[PDB]
Amino acid sequence: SSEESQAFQRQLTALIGYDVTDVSNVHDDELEFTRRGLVTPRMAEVASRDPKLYAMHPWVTSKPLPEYLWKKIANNCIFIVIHRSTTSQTIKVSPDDTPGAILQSFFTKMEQDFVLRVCGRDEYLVGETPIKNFQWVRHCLKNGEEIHVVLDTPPDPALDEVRKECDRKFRVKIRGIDIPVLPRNTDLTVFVEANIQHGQQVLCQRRTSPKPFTEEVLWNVWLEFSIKIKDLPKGALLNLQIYCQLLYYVNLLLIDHRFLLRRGEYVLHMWQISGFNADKLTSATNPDKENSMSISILLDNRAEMPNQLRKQLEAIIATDPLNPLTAEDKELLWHFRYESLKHPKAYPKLFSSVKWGQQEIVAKTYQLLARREVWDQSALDVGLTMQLLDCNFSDENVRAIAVQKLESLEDDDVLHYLLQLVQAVKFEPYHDSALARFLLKRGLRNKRIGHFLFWFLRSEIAQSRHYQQRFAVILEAYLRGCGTAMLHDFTQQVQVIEMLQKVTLDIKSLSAEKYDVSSQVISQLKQKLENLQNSQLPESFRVPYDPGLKAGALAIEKCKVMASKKKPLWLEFKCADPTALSNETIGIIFKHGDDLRQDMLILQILRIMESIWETESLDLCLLPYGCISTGDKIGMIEIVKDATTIAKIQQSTVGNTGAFKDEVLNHWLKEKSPTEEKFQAAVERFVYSCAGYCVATFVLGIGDRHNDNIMITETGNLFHIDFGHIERVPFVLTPDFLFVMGTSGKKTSPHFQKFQDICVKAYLALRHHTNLLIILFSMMLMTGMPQLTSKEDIEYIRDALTVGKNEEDAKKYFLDQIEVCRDKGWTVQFNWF
Ligand SMILES: CNC(=O)c1nc(-c2cccc(-c3nnn[nH]3)c2)cnc1N
Repeated sequence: SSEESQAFQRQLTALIGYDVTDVSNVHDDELEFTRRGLVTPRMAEVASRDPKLYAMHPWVTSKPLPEYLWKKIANNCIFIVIHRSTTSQTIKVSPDDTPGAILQSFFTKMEQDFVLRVCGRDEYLVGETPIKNFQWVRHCLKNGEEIHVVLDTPPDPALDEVRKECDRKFRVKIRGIDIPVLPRNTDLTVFVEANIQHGQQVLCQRRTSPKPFTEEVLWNVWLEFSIKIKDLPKGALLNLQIYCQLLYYVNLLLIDHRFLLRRGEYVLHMWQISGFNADKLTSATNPDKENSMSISILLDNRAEMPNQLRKQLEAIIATDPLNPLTAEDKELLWHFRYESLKHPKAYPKLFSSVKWGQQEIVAKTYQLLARREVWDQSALDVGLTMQLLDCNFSDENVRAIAVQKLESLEDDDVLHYLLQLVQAVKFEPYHDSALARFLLKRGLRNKRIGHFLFWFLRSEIAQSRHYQQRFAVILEAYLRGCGTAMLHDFTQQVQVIEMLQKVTLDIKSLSAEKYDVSSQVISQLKQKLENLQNSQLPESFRVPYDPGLKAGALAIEKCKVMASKKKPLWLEFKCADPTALSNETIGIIFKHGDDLRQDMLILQILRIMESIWETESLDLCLLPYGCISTGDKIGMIEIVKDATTIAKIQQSTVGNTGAFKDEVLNHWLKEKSPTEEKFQAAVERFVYSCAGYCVATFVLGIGDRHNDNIMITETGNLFHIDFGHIERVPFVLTPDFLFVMGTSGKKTSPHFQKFQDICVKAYLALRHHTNLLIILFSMMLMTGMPQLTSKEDIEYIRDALTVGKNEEDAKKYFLDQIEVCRDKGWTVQFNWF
């Protein structure tokens, strides 16, 4: 070691938010073994790094340019405006040409150590891509926007340097359980339940004879199982549970990370049930030694197929991910496993038909995984791959085929999936695994990815007792090879966030529940930000949720506390980049109160929902705004510019407890539209946004909202917010919205007609991915909700998506939805109270 080097670890810790050297909540070698394990991949990928494409992270894509999108292009002309200091000549260009082959078209049209960089951002039109395939360039087009770039020097790759570095049956003894205080209530009776467990598949289960719930209860029994030792699958968890009805659980992997059987004495600190979930799968023990329940244990150990079978097989294989398989089905899949292989889509259900508690069958299962000819040939399907990484699959090899498929994902597509792929690490049985390695591999390769990987890992580490150790290791593995420039920037980001959190907390506890912001609130708020500015606060930090943007000093005067029971901050920021061709402000909302892990999740999905709607050339104009969780009920949210709550729009002349009126939105639109053609822009925008957010919310099942949770931009763009949070209605299309569309009371019109077309297009577009959505949604609930049900709750989205039905019974369903809402109008709005 050095000292030094520990000073490194000292900063590494400050970024992680957790001690990876600390060993006080362990009982085996694995975390440190994974630290060491992750060095070879770190260092390979670091070694392969194209150093000049890495400093400049071109955010590009191989997806075609959407049609919509094409019909914003001249005659294969695209206008691009190069700047230099107090200068700027335009240069027309073709969509299908390179930033390598454009600078020279500048140099001509009146030394190659220059690069087209986006104005305002750290973002770069560099590398051998057609400029139409850069994401800013796609951004600018869609958002009727002008493409502005400053010619200057490539940043120094040197800045981005990395520093150098038995046929007996299984049996467990149950000694007893200890707990410092009961006083839950008076008393009851309790028994330990020992389950051996693979993919939330319970293999064998025993339990103790019941006994009286005291502070300490000894047993002191042996619980022998059916299963033999040679048959325990790798990944088998021993799941120890206490009933009275379930209140504590803990898990001990049986086979450890050296393929060695767990043996000997354990005293295991358990978790507590408080009010089918990812937390129950954990290898972690509760780090709180003083309060927790504790358990003590000792371990001392050719052909050709019939016609209608192929139909029953194909029938099963076609079914949804949430279809439960019968015994009958499973045996059918297994018997004809070699047929099953021909269809990649059968895989999930085929490996779900394996009996993993049989070493011989597991054997056969592996044999046919060596027959990956068709799988390795299949075009990548994420939805399918995704389901092999959920809680139903505990076998490394199975999971490993899933991760092989993920390498075809170019970065672009990683981003779309990252949050959930990170959330999939909670379903890994061991700390080191192909999924972790991959997340690291693919984070270290692209700065964009490395950034969001850092804020997704830090978010869980910050607030998940159940996983902070694992992620911490994975995060350190990242930080150790990411580049010292990334590191410096990260350190600031985290600093700014720690201050700004302090300020949003102090002001929470300085504010009761009286819907007023007092002078001495907006004094202490004002003062603190000043008394901070000024102190303390970096000259410049990079914006989580949007790392193109850096932000300088606070626009104190524009900062305010947002009239609400959580008193979130409404901070606004100067932009550190002189070349920013505006003086529009950077608007962060810090907030304590809600679980932002739920927002993130829903936003990810929405982004996926667009990309889907891209494949079919639909732009539904969603606004999935920035949002990063940074701790227990605490994080930030991007401020959509030029935006107002509907509820605020419905207060104008319209008073207070009095509401609402059918028009008022439309006037507000015009009270904001310059011309009359642009106003038509907005009403189209509105028809699209409105359809967008109804189809999505209906599906994710969160449509029924109070209208101060729903906003619009001055240019017509409607969008939900605060998914917080969640006589019922399937989504929010109220009378106001039907005005603007023009149909009062209830007849029809060309914009309500258009609105109907789009919605059906979008919804049915969504149904061309049923499997992907159900898998994301189910994963969503398991890794990010509290009170949840492996049936009814997840079984919602199937119905909502009208699983089973055809394109007509479908369109029927949804247009009824539209109508159910219409009856009906303000009923649920006024029902606020
Ligand atoms: C009045 N709200 C806004 O102007 C606004 N709100 C949001 C937003 C997004 C998500 C949640 C919230 C929120 N509402 N109450 N607390 N937090 C607010 C984003 N951009 C905005 N421009």
